[PDB]
Amino acid sequence: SHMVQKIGILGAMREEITPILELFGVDFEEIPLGGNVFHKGVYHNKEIIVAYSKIGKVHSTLTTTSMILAFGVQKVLFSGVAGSLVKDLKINDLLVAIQLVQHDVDLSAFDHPLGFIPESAIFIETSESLNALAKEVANEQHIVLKEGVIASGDQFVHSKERKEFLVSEFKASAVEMEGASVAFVCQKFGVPCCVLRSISDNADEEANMSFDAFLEKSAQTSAKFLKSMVDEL
Amino acid sequence: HMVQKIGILGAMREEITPILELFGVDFEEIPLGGNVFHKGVYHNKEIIVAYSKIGKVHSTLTTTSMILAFGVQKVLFSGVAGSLVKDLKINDLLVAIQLVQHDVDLSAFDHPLGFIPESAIFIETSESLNALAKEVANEQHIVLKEGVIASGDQFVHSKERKEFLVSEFKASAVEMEGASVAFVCQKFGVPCCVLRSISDNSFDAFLEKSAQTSAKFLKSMVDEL
Ligand SMILES: Nc1ncnc2[nH]cnc12
Repeated sequence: SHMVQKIGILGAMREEITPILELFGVDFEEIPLGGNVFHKGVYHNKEIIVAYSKIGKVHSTLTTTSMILAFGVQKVLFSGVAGSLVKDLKINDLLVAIQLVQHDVDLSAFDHPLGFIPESAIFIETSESLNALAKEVANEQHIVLKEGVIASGDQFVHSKERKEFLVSEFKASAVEMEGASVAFVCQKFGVPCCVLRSISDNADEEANMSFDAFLEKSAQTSAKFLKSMVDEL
Repeated sequence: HMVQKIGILGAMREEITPILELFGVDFEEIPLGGNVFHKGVYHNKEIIVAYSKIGKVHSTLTTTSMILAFGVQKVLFSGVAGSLVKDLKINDLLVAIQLVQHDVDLSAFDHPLGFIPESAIFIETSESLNALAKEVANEQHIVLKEGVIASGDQFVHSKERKEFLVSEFKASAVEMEGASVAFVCQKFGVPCCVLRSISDNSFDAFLEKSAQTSAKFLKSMVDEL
């Protein structure tokens, strides 16, 4: 029914949604579609649709589209982990993405700026309203929540040279592989989106080792915070 | 019972009018997710035609929308691609037997390039549509070339990057949207056929010519479906 509010909650990997399903604690019906498993439950009278997309831009575009078109979700909250590009963002710290960019798009051979695609824009915006809510919830929990630009692309970044490019070209604070495609799809449909990330690594030569040591704790941190936001919705 | 619903995607806007005009039936414009879908009925099949837009996110969105919102059961995707190999020339028509996202890189974890966990490097296409393409080609006096198409969100033109696509994936041609549309179709169980006219071994003139011959090719595949 259109009288039932529907909220999509997305992560990229199983580990990013496991804690979400546990924290919400209601029974979820499993519904397979398009290679994804959607978990549908009712929490405080809201239908919550939870899924992990699998990694990267094509997987996350597909899953966000299914949530909106097939499940009729009217907000998307994305939760997961990211690599830090700035010294003040340390392991486990939370960032909300005020703008996102696809950092790997390169049509500069035809004089477009890096990150730009025709009919689109370098920077994609998220919901003022939901980010304002994230800030209120962080303040009300005594959690430090940074706001910044997140760069997304289909490579796991693990080099000083790529980090330096991300900071100089886009002034990005963190890097990951899905945010910009989820925020893009939500913008095309006019659906409010929030992208929350907790830092798992520093996107440098050691990033794989950090990512594996910290993924689960960082995914839990983001997942708890997302649950705090749904509790105020 | 249910009508057959066929989706036709063009990778360039210039390809779209030639398609609608050749089908010769009335098309209704339906906007959705910033895309425009043209819906008509040709020989009692529903035909939904759209430009994919540029880059993998745009084309994943267009394809997922066509499947979920219009119920397309098979997808034909036409466009242009640059050659990576010695035996292709301008205006050759190539059917993609497999595709790859050539820019995917999780090598920090010792995964091979192009690979994502819970996925695979190569994306397959429809044996029965690719066979139909070969039949149509016969009838239209076209030699259909077969190969691997590599797709990524960068324009590929350097010697080093072209030789990488050949050595890493044995790709025959390169473009930006094919892999993502074939991948979405695979996820949903939708037969897909990806056809590309080879652009380089005057662009606007090549584009205008290839759009007409591809329109003609697509319509005669539909005639056999
Ligand atoms: N360094 C990194 N690069 C891309 N995506 C990530 N997610 C977490 N860390 C990342």
